Amino acid sequence: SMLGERRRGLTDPEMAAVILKALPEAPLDGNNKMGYFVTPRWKRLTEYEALTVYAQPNADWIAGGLDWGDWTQKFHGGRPSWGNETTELRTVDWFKHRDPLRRWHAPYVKDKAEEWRYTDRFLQGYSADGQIRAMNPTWRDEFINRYWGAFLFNEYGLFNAHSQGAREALSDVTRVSLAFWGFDKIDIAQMIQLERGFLAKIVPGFDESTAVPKAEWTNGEVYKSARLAVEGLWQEVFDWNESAFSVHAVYDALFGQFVRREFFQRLAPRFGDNLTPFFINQAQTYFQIAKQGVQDLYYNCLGDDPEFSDYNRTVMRNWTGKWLEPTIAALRDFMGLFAKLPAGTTDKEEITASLYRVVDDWIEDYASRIDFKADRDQIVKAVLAGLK
Amino acid sequence: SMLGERRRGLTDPEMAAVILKALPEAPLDGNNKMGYFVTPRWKRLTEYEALTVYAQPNADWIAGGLDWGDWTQKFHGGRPSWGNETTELRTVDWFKHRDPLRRWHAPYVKDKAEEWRYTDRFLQGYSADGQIRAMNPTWRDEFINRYWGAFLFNEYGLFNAHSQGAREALSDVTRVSLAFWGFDKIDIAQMIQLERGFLAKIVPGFDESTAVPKAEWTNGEVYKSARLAVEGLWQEVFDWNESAFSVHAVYDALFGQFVRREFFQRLAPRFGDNLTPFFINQAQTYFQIAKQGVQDLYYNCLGDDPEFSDYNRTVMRNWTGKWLEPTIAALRDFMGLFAKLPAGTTDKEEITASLYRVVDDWIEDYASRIDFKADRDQIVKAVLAGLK
Amino acid sequence: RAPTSVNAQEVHRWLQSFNWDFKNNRTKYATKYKMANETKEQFKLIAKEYARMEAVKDERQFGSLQDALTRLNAGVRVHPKWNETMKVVSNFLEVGEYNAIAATGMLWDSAQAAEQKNGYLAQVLDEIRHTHQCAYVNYYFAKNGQDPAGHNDARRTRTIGPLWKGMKRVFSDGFISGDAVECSLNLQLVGEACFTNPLIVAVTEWAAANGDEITPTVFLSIETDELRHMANGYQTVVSIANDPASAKYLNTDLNNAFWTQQKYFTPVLGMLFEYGSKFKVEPWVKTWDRWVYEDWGGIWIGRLGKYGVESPRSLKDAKQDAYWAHHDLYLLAYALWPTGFFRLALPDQEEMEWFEANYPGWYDHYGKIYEEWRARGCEDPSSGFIPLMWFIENNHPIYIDRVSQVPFCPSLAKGASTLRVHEYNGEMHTFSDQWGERMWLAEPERYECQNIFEQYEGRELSEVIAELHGLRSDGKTLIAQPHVRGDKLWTLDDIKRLNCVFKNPVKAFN
Amino acid sequence: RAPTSVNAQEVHRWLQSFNWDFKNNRTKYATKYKMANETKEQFKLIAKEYARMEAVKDERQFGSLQDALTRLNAGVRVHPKWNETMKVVSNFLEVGEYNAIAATGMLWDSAQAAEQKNGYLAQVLDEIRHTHQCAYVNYYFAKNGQDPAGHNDARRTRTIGPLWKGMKRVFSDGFISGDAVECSLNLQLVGEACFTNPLIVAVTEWAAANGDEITPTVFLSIETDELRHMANGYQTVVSIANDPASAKYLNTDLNNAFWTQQKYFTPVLGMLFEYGSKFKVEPWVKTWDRWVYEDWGGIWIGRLGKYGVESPRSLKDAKQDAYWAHHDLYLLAYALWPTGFFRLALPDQEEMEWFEANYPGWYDHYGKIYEEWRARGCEDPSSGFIPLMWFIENNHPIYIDRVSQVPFCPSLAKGASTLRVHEYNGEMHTFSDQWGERMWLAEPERYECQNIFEQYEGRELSEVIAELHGLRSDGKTLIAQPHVRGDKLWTLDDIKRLNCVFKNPVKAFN
Amino acid sequence: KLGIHSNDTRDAWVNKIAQLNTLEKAAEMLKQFRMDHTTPFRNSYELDNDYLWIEAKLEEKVAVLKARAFNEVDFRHKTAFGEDAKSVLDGTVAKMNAAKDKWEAEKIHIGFRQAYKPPIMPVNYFLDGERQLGTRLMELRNLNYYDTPLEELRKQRGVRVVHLQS
Ligand SMILES: [Fe+3]
Ligand SMILES: [Fe+3]
Ligand SMILES: [Fe+3]
Ligand SMILES: [Fe+3]
Repeated sequence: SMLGERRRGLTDPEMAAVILKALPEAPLDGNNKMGYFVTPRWKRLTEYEALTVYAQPNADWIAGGLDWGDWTQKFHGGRPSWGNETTELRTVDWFKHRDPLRRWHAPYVKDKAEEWRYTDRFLQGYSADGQIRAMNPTWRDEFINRYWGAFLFNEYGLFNAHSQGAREALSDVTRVSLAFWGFDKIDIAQMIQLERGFLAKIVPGFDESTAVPKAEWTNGEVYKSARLAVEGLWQEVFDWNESAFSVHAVYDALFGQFVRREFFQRLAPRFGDNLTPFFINQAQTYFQIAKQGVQDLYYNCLGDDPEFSDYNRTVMRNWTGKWLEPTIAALRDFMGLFAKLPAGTTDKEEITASLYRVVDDWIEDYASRIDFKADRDQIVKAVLAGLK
Repeated sequence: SMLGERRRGLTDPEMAAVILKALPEAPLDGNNKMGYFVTPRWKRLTEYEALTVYAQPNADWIAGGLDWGDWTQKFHGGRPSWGNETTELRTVDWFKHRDPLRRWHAPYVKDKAEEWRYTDRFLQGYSADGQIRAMNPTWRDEFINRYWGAFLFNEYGLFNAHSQGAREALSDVTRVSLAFWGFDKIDIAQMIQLERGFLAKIVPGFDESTAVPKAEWTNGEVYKSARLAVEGLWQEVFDWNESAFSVHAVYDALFGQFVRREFFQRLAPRFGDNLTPFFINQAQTYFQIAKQGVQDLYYNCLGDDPEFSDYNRTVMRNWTGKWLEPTIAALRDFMGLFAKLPAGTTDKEEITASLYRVVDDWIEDYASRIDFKADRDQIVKAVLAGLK
Repeated sequence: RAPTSVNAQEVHRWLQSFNWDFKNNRTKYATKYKMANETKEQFKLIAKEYARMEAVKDERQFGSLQDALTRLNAGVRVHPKWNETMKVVSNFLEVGEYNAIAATGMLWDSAQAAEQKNGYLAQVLDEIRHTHQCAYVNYYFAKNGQDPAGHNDARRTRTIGPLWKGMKRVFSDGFISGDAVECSLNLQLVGEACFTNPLIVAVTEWAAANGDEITPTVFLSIETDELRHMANGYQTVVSIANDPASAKYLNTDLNNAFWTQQKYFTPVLGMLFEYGSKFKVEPWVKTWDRWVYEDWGGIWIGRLGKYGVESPRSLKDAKQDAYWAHHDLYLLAYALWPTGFFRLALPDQEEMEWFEANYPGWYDHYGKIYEEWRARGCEDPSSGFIPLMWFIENNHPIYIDRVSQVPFCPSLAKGASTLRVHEYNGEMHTFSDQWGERMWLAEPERYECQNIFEQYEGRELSEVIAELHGLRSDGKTLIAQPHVRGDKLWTLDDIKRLNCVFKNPVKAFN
Repeated sequence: RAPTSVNAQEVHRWLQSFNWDFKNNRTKYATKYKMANETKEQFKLIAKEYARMEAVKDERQFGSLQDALTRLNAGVRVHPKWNETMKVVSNFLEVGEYNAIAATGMLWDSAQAAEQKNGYLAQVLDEIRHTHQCAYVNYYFAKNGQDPAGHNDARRTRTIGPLWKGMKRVFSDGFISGDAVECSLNLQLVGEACFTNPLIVAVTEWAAANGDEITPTVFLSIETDELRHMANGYQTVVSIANDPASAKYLNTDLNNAFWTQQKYFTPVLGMLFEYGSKFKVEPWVKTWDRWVYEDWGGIWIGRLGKYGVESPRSLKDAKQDAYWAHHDLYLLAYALWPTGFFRLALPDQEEMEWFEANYPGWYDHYGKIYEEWRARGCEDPSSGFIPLMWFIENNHPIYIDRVSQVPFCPSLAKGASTLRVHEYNGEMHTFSDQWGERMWLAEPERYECQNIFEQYEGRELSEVIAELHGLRSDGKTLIAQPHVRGDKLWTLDDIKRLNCVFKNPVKAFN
Repeated sequence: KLGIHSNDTRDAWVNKIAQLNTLEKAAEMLKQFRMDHTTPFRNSYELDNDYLWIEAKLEEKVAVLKARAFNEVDFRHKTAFGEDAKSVLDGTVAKMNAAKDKWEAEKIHIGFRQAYKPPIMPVNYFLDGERQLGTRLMELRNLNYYDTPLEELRKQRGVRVVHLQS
């Protein structure tokens, strides 16, 4: 009706007076800061830290936990809900990690939402502006639809590699970062399909069906080793840290960066394609956002751990060697794609220089952080063997 | 204090009790829809119309006005606050116009805010990803810093052309669109400087000062006719409608669209420059946005006015011809810029195709609307006469 | 490869150089001053950052409104009198916000320095936001309130009454018609600095006191933008301070601007606060003295001293005419209640005690009159009595100042009672003060606004109302009412049966 | 060349084809079931659109919280008892939200169909949102409320008391430890569908009734996401229905999941509602029967009959053991008040009438006991009395169910009075029901949780409290209190003087 | 010193652990600790309140020593005892699949954990084991879960019934 039936304590005269009368003269404690006991990473405690740190009910027997005692219910056989046994890495405190971008859920969906709506505006402006007219047909129907399209499966696989980590992460801050690294990968795979669906609307005859790209991924040669690496990272790794580390600090940092930035971002422009770079901009931004988090966890927190620095670097060096070979194989097979381009698109020197950029960035941003002795020319020479 | 000293009628028992006691048993009118008397352009009245239509207090002597009588205070001499005498165009109702995007202030700043935040994120990813490494130094230090930067004065000039219209517009719906059209123009100009400032930060010897690009605009040959047309559309036109129509449905639709889309947007990619296209994507999205509004006002409302259809078309055809010449001239001069490009960048076959795109697009979106009979060949021919 | 970007300030550093020289690069509007083209603005903003800072405010605001406030039924649990008051406050302010757009657009054109243009431009956009915000307030009270009529159509129903004319003079025409600098003085130097900035805040205070949390949510958000406009007005003076024309014209345009603004707000604003509410915040006399004399006339104007700015010479005159101004006007507003788009209420016992306490002598004059009118049945449709009849009976003519449009009644007023009548080329003119009289005598063609008696002359009351849609949804009940209760609402017929016909009071001198 | 784009459904149409075949493409977790490879999902979302729909909700929520609600001092104007109740309600729910993240990550790994993985993924992200939302409620009340202690450090001070252990069983370990399907039943088919979805709404009602508009704002927003999780639970059943293993194990895992959830909720939720509030909304007895029996155990569960799902075989025992459950528990929670992170209050006169009225026999049992305790001075810090002492004096030992962790006192309870004590390989175990006993007997290694008496044995009370930071910022006054008044708060010294020492009640058995 | 998070027992074990400076000795002590203090089959419940924490400290030492002693291939594929991890995993899964009943199955799974829980067996193999062993154990246990009366189940589990109220 008018005022409704339900009476509310905040506005109902009778109820509010009863409430007001029971109130103390002033707060029963002046410490009005939730999470006041959390060691701040920065000058002052951030909202990101207060709302996140210690949400995970770990007992002290899992490094950094504040609770005590065993879990209340475990797996058949005895496996603990969460335990040290789920990863080879050790630390003095699993809650030390901090996403440098301080992303909790609200900030995270806010930014992705801005990107979504702006993406919509971009496409409507792109289509209304008829910019598709200047795109090379072959590049569009062959390289974007088949090869860029096949790459969605690569990103989809890397997304899935995160499933076990979402379940096993030993702290809130690591779980949140991990969940967001994985979510951004599925987003990219979906944006790759989004572009194909958009082209199917503005280009007569373009088929948005994933059949072609999927056949390329599952049975082609260009992505054969890439797919083999992805299947391994995702399903053969049962260690949540080996998974996240190898995915972001080895495979995606080398293969991913090469394909996205040194192939498609670098060549699409040459074929009158401003469309693909729009989506790759998002993928590279996400890649750089993830890197900060990946570096803080594996290098700042674990690789530099006051008690397990040496141990952790040994393990990560191990993982890097383990996954570098399959990653090189991935790049090597991808080299086969250059032979498909129209003559004069690019040459061996540009390709080589671009490989070195990716390798040098990787050595600086990752390898060097754990003292992994990477030989850049040896890596590039191994890859170049794939050029036909 | 914890409760404070100010008592609020919604929560204070005593005060709320008095208020509740004075309330009627039910609303004193069931018509709870503000702006219910406004004629909906679409199925149902939108928030856009409700909150905007009839905010301007025009009396009936200004087509569409709902008020009565003269203004309370006029200019020295007797000129009315707002009057029919400020534009040649006539109409049965100045409140007919509707922004197809239905933009009132909130949606407008929401979208631009998302773009600002994206933008910041994109620049951060760009720099961290080291994408500047693949950009042509000459194209950067010469075509982006000098020629693209000089174009900012063009957009800045089109921005200012809107000042008188922000003062003279004869309705709220038209005034809101106009303001946004001009605000987007200053934004573009500011984005051009932003890019140069960004380049200045990542390219050690790059100077962000507007000195170079300014002198190019004020004393160059490339934009001489461009600047002449701008200075005229801005300070020689005293009719708000001629200014708006001539800027968006003539000049910027031809010269502007060519420079932005057919030159920098089309050629920048070929020089490993995905940075500039990022900002041009905005300018074009903005252009297409303002286009739907420009079309609805001058064609849907005026050009097709139930009583002044023929009359308005005559005036706009007249305006089209009046400014088509200074616009065609601005283009010719710009053609001189191709000669400064490194050999092999583009050929007359391509430029001819791009010019026909701009012209055919113009004829399709503007020219044919008021039945101005334009010859694509003659225009393209007259413009093309500016090479070597 | 460090993550890098560029902020607003870094781009704004080069904004001043955006403008270039050329023959016809000058204002298109008539003005006696010269704004220096080296003038700078206080806030270093660019379009994108501006959008972001405003978008964030919008979030809070609309979030509160659509969610918590709606769940608390905030649109309903407001005093009836205040619900009515907001129909006038929000919509009348809306026009001030709207014309301010055109005004700052004119100022944008007037400025020559790119930075000064940019400052005015930011206001252009802000005033658009405020227009939509005020509209949203009426929109929300229409959608969720106890009485949508008026809130839902003020944009057309406001044209029926005389109060609206005066509002257009200070908030519409005063903002855009005349020397750009005069307009700036009316809008920013006086309007915003002296009245609106303080007013917006006060409104949220009176609203909270009366159960309205909707207006505070929106108006406090509007308030956060005002600092930019204050600066614009302040920079307007700095821009013309070195031009010789300034020492010759500024203080005159300011005084005129000051008198113009105060002439309306002094009576009207105090009336809306004290008579459009149940719960009181502070006596208007105290508020007025603080706002006008101390804060503005003292502190604010003082800071412009080094620029040749002096207190309006009409200041003393304004203070003498102020004391009873709002009380005198409510008598007229209520007497003519059928011409409004709102519902009015006579002071209750507690209120009369409050008025007498704060305004000694109030009861013996206004109080007795109100009780006389009520006992006679002014609230009852079957009485056949509308206070206007009492004015006719006791020969108390009501005039409209040709300049300010403010209604005044010389024979009854406890405040100013001066009256000047003139004839010029077949037309009569009535003035209520010496400042406005001068304005008309010197600028006849700037002031030809027809008053309600002139337009409605010979017309029967109910016909004017029906014609201008002064009806509620049922097509019979008046939007306006002489009480705020839910029963015994007056209908078009109740008015028609009175046979009231408008007459031009000035013709009595014929 | 018309303005065109692409939406979520358009991309989702092809999402199912994203997964591909390879030898090792299989779940990494142990399970008796096989989720169908072609299982589809109800909502067709992609990451971008998911973020947008949640982003919109956040704006509204935080807007209300930061703006209007703050201006209304909504964080303060709540009944003392409810401010305490939210310390527990919000932080305990927080852990459920948190563990649900890991739970759905485990289900995402389990599903083989891309669409089913995608559905679980959406929940993974929603549960992170909910974790942060619940955190925000405590965060808001700590920053703006009448008593921040507990609200500000629950993540560590919750570890002191016994109620927390049971919460981790149903909302933490029950969600992620076991067959992924068993976990899905605990979380989605039972947890959310039976208890959480109705619970979240109920809390907003109790909250509004007690002056709290903070919780309704957040929780009502949380509720909008639950529809998707319901569908995930439902789809879990569909995905495994055509598998032979289903007929063999589904109903057993479902029955176990039902008893697990119910065992804790039945007594705790009802206790927080009736004893943690001033104004009552509805008697827990009827709320429970409508929720568990009608809505869930009938409508909802019957819809899954076509997939082999049957009504939990322990449903009857749950109902019989439900009537007095929460009343039996509050006696224990109040007696052990020094071990909490929230302030408790004895039922007031008006409340005892309500209890007696709604639960005939309440006064003769609980009523008198509370009267005796207050007579003994349980609210007074100088009494030297803690209800626990009364349990000792009257030989009423308090045990902790080895499986559910729920505290029970069989000798003094009006509800279940069962007690099974077993000795196995050098360790003593105590069970309160035949369902939990079977769980332990069949799965000894899944239930080794040490109880508070076991961990605190031989420790003086004040020492445990001090060590686990159960103090206010003054470092002397206890966070927990036996009354909710603002004066005469117990300090650590008051407790130490009691010289209370923990002992393991099971050690009495030979 | 008798605290929850810090006490003499914990300190004493930290010292014992500090003296394990050889992989074989440390690994053997970890496994012995697990036989003595973990699972419902532990040889004793004397360290019930601190074993979880002490076990983690012992794991830390074994991990650190193993990483220093083993080459990269052995760190990935060999147990701390020098056994080939895949062989152990497969052999244990084979035994589990041959398990005649749920009683034999629980012994296999629980024992596997006590002997090979990571720093001993590489986590990759170990969790693959959990995946496989846990499945069979549950398949056997959850079949006709309620058929056996509590009276008889107590006998099967072999508890000593100390007290019953109903
Ligand atoms: Fe404003
Ligand atoms: Fe303003
Ligand atoms: Fe949830
Ligand atoms: Fe949920």
